[PDB]
Amino acid sequence: YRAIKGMETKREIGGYTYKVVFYENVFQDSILLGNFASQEGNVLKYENGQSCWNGPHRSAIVTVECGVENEIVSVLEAQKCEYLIKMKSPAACS
Repeated sequence: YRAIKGMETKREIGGYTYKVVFYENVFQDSILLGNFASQEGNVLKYENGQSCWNGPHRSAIVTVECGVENEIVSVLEAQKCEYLIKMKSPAACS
């Protein structure tokens, strides 16, 4: 279970372009979602993004699962500053 480091993965969701750059940072349109803090296997935690209320800054958990290509699958608001994003990648398979 790996994810391709250095690559930009971007996908439009809800009208906004989600962009995840592996081992760097994530953006939603132009908003800084989160910076990569820690990741295990194929599940990546990004936090300390752009300031939001009721949270310190944005954050998201990306779960990169088995897929054919590195694509953003879904982004669901977990709390408000934190979102659960599902992704797929061939390297996240086995």
